[PDB]
Amino acid sequence: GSVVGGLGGYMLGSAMSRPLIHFGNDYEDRYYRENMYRYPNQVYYRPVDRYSNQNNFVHDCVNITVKQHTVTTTTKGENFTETDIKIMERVVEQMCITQYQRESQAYYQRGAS
Repeated sequence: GSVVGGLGGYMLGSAMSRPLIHFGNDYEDRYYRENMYRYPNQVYYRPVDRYSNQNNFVHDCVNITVKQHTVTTTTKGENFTETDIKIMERVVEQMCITQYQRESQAYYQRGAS
């Protein structure tokens, strides 16, 4: 069960097995394998309907998603180091973009130009 009278503001994404995005290091690639089961495999968004634009939309979906975990690490004194956050900083954005690439259809049809 879940009981979060704030995060019901956002919806849960498409979902993905182990999202491992190739940062192109060895260390940033391994550090994931360790805490894999502790990282979020998803991100938080809405279906392009109260939340619109791309540039600042991604900056805000990225922020509000990751914030809702990094504020949660600063609850106890964040075991998630800077380099643990910076992994997720990218992953959150990619999975925001990857969700948003589904909702191309709805945007294209509901506007044009």
